[PDB]
Amino acid sequence: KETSASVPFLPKPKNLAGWVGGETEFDPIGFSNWFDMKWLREAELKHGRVCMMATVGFVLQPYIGAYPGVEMPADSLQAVYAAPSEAWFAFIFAAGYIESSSYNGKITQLNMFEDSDRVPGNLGWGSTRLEGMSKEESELMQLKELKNGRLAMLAFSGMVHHNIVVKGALFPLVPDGWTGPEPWAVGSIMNNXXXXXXXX
Amino acid sequence: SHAVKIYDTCIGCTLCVRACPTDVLEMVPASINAAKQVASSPRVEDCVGCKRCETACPTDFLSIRVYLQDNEETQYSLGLDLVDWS
Amino acid sequence: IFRYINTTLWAKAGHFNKALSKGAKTTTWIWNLHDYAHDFDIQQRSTGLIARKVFSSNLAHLSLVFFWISGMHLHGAYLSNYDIWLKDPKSITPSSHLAYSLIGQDILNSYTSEYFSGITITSGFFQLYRSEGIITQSQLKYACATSLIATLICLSGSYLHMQLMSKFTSFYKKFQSLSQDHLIIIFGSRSTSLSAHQIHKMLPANPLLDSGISKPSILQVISNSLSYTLALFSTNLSSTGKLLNPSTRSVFLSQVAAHHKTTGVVFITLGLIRFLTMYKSQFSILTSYIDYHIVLSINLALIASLSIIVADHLTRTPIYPHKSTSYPTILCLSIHHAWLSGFLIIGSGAHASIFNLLGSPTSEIRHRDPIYSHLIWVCIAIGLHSFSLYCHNDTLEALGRPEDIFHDNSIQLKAIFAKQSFLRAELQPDIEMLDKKIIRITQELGTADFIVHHIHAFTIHVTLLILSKGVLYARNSRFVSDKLELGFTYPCDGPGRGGTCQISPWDHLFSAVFWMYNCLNVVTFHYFWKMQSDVWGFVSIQKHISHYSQGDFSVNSITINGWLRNLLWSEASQVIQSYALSSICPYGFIFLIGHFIWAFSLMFLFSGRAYWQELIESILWSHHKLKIIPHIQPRALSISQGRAVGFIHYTLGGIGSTWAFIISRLLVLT
Amino acid sequence: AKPLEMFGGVDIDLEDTPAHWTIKASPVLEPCKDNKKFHKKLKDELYKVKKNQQKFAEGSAAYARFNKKIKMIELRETAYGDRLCGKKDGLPRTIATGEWNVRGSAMWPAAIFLYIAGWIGWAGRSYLIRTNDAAKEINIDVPLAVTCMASGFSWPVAAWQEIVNGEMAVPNDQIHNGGPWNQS
Amino acid sequence: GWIATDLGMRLPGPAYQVSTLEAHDAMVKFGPMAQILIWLGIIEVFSFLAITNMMEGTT
Ligand code: CLA
Ligand SMILES: CC(=O)O[C@H]1CC(C)(C)C(=C=C/C(C)=C/C=C/C(C)=C/C=C/C=C(C)/C=C/C=C(C)/C=C/[C@@]23O[C@]2(C)C[C@@H](O)CC3(C)C)[C@](C)(O)C1
Ligand SMILES: CC1=C(C/C=C(\C)CCC[C@H](C)CCC[C@H](C)CCCC(C)C)C(=O)c2ccccc2C1=O
Ligand code: SF4
Ligand code: SF4
Ligand code: SF4
Repeated sequence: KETSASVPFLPKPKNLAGWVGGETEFDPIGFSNWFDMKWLREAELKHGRVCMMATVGFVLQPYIGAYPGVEMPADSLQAVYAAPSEAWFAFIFAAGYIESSSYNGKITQLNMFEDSDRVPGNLGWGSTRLEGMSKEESELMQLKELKNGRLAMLAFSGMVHHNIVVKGALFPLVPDGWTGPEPWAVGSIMNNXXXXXXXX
Repeated sequence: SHAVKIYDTCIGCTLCVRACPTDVLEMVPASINAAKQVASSPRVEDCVGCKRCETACPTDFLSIRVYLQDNEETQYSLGLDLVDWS
Repeated sequence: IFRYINTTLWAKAGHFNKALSKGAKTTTWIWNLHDYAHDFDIQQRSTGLIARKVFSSNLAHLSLVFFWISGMHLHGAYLSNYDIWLKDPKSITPSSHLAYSLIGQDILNSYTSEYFSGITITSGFFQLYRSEGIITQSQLKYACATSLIATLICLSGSYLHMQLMSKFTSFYKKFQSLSQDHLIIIFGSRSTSLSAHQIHKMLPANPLLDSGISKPSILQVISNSLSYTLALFSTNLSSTGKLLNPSTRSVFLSQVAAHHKTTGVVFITLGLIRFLTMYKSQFSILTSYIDYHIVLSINLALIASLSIIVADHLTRTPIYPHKSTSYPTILCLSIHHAWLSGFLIIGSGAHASIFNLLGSPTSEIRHRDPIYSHLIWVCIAIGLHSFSLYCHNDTLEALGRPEDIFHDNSIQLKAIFAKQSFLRAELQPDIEMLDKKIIRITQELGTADFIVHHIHAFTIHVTLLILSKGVLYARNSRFVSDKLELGFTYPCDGPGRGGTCQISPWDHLFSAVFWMYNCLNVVTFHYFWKMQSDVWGFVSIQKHISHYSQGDFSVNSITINGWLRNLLWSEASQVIQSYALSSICPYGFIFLIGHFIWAFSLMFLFSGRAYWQELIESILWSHHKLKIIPHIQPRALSISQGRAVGFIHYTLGGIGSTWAFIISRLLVLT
Repeated sequence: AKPLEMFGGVDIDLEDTPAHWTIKASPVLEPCKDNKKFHKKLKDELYKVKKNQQKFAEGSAAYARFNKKIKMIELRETAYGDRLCGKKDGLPRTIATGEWNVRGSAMWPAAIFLYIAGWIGWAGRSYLIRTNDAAKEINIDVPLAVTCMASGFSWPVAAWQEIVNGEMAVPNDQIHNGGPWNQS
Repeated sequence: GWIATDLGMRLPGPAYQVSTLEAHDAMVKFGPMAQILIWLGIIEVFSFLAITNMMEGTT
């Protein structure tokens, strides 16, 4: 009974053959044993790519944003509201078109891989710059894509929550007079009993 | 008195006969089923109307059907105990 | 031993009954699974498993009650204004119950103290705590901790006894042992233990509070160390109950401690007497009643009777400090125990029927016709007499002939035995009052009290008629001669013999629940109107009394229109006009919801299941049309289940309606 | 000739122009921010809540919670200003004319609910089709159940594609029509 | 941790200038105790998985 390389105190996750993290098989909960892991790979790759683009845009907006005629909020979270509804509508339209056409209308966890079991996360976009590495460094390129995607996902999460704890821009990290985060102003039962809101 | 009729779909279960609380039903020989027997109701004058025979019948729709006739009730069909009508 | 405690049956629903082993072919399977869940008798395996299940389930429920007590204690320690209530109980409404500020629910919390807003609780837990010498938050913390520990202990014991008890287990059948140890060690040796608790912690504390030292020098005096106060410090001679404590408006706690000591002594002496006492006559009862359902019915009837005694004794035999003036608390303590008395009496009747069907009955079932016939006659006699005095008064008052009605100012029906029942209390010829509030004044019983007591007797007798008719005619009847083979609960025996619907003892309980509900709704209304009209209320310094209902009972309760107008309409103004009013918004809403639920029950009560089955089939056609096939086939509720749902919704809605109606009014008036 | 008195109080538009087809042109209604009844009702709300607030201590937590409630009430007053309310009640109205571009319109909630309700129904139907057994309805195949639940998002397209391709409905001659009404 | 806190070792923040006895309540009201509980929760989820997979013999 082998153990996973990543978490050595847990059994090695089966159904996680070599895709990217075959050297550090990491599935403690076991979604790969519960779900079609090809769909899981597709979701992870789409999340990683969307988050790479999201980190780049989130960083860029406060400084080199400002499309001619669009208004500029310093807090990149507020940029959704302080943007033209027309540009946002066209952008969502383009995203939906790309999502629908790429999978030939089989955009569904049941129907995603039912007849066109092409490859997990492959869309034929820019494949001309791949496969010249003799299927050995192409796997390394896929590994780099996955690592950058996961790092970008965690980074975008951190950027969003930093902008929330600061309630301002992003890059003025630890702004003047910030003196630490205590901004979560939502009451809680433990908060109610601790702060003596109830009782007495 | 009620009206208890037996239809051809009977398969000779004998369950209807066993479920009857006043010995209204009986088994007669026949040749329309693999059991070579069908139910009969020779004594429906003693049929109270409990419809246990219909509960016990396993055919798709009951091979035995009890038709209630309230403007027809006799002392036997009413289960009169404190009072005699004879 | 415990290696057989496996989770493999958790996924296998319905394992306990062999009638559910065929699988969930229809939706009736779900309801049957829920219905047979606690029916240990009919479930699979030997009789030893029945004993194990019964005892362990008793322990689990005891743990549940302990968890509820722990929750109440934690609410009192950390979610309550018990501090300011301790300091000034006559100006602060008890409240250990808050509401979150969501969907505007903030409107439910109301001003109870200058530093607290919440829902006024009427459970009387604050008076219990004060009578239990609980002053600091630490005491409530440790009470909650002990109750949680008891919950864990009882849960673990219920878990253990499913395997400690075995096929050879027999300790539950040793009824001599059970009776002796219960009686002595609990009723005697724990009553004296509580007497010790009171003598050593209440009398050191409650007199200190009544002495005006709510300070109690903090812990310098309150934390015991007060052996210079004497046990009978302020008995003031007199007789227990004749003279109340003027400060807290209750019986002195020294007298309560003496009562508990003497009752424990009496119980211990009765346990000693039971070694040689009167027997050989209840012996047929002794041998024929060794069964689960019979002892369950006996205990249910006994506990329900004790509950009604508690309901009548908690109101005008004031034991708790500062509780007689807290009118909503008094009302709740009476009425809740009244309802529990009714429900547990009905359960006793049901389990008497179950015992008759499982075990073998006794001699009284052979002359059942004279019994359940003279019961019928007495029910008819007191129904055509008690109620109709109301109908007679109503008709002759409508006709404009008030001199011909049954009233005090007219033809009067004197309550002869009650008026000569000055034995109870036998207090001095005046009243007692604490602070602008009446503690207790003797209820002057007149004609209206006579008529309403006869109404109570009539309703009790009809409910008893239904229960005893179900019990005695369980095995067989002149109508159906093999009811024993039909089981305990069945819809009918068929449309034959004119119609046999609702002959089962279960259906007799089904009707008896309606009649018990109707019986003690009148009890609730009689109490709620009589106390307001003749006991509760303000005072005048010139010894004049201004009650809440201004003496409406003796002049209006003689006619049904009086009940409709002065009780269900005029006294419902508080609940009906309770929208946007901070404290009483939920009571108005719950009044509306209780009306809705009560009317909703009628759909199940009046209709049969065949119509609903045909409608479900019509809908299932549309479902099958769109390839939506529920393989757990939709079936309408069974006849017995339809009746059960109707009865439950009926009683719940009506109880909620009364609940809101009484509580909102008493909260507004106080 | 004064249609108000002619029809017992109710007034008629008397004008036939397309510009009056909107709900905002109705003479029964009026924008809430300039309606006397709206002002009086929310002022009474503020007054009642404030009067409740003064009953408590100044430094208590109840005082702070009542301040938060007052802020919520004032935010509600300023937020419903653009919503239409009747010229006699002051209670804002919900527009059910399919306007799509008014405050309080019922088109957006209708669209959202219809999408999510079709999603729920489609997920349930997909699970029932893919689990043609009673054992799978009492012991839910949770992986398949959540797979169908996630797959239900494309219901408005998949359902129509099944409708037109003969994969949703079933001919009446394949399901039980109902009770017999004749034979003899 | 108790030794270090009692002897005077502190984090460079004025919010931490409390005694070790009040450290728990002060930091619960400050926030870091909730975050520590979240992190110990994820680590204990992994520990629970370890226990479940060891007691069942999967590992
Ligand atoms: C100590 C009390 C006690 C005990 C141990 C039992 C034990 C038993 N009873 Mg019983 N019973 C009791 C009191 C008790 N009962 C009372 C007081 C009544 C009168 C109402 C009844 C009436 C009664 C009947 C009529 C029947 C039983 C039956 C049974 C047996 C199986 C029960 C079962 O599986 O139900 C499973 C448990 C449930 C279905 C509980 C469902 C919840 C109930 C029905 C609704 C409650 C609504 C709730 C209070 C309000 C909701 C709040 C709202 C705001 C949402 C079992 C031996 C049955 C049997 O066959 O006996 C052999 C049977 O037919 N009992
Ligand atoms: C014609 C055709 O075919 O097209 C081709 C084109 C081409 C080029 C050949 C192709 C490609 C590759 C592409 C497009 C590759 C893009 C890759 C990107 C944008 C990666 C971003 C990672 C961001 C990260 C990790 C962010 C990290 C952020 C971090 C760590 C933030 C860290 C912070 O601490 C810091 C630094 C500050 C604090 O405030 C907190 C935060 C912000 C969190 C394709 C796909 O083949 C297709
Ligand atoms: C309505 C009705 C039905 C049909 C009612 C059924 C089948 C009830 C089951 C419906 C579902 C399963 C109940 C689940 C709860 C409700 C869907 C929601 C209740 C809580 C809401 C307030 C959210 C019967 O089967 C029936 C049988 C015998 C006598 C009378 C009647 C009867 O009156
Ligand atoms: S139960 Fe029905 S099928 Fe069976 S013998 Fe009787 S009539 Fe025939
Ligand atoms: S209705 Fe009853 S009595 Fe009549 S034949 Fe059927 S079972 Fe016998
Ligand atoms: S109506 Fe219902 S309860 Fe009455 S006999 Fe027919 S099936 Fe039985």
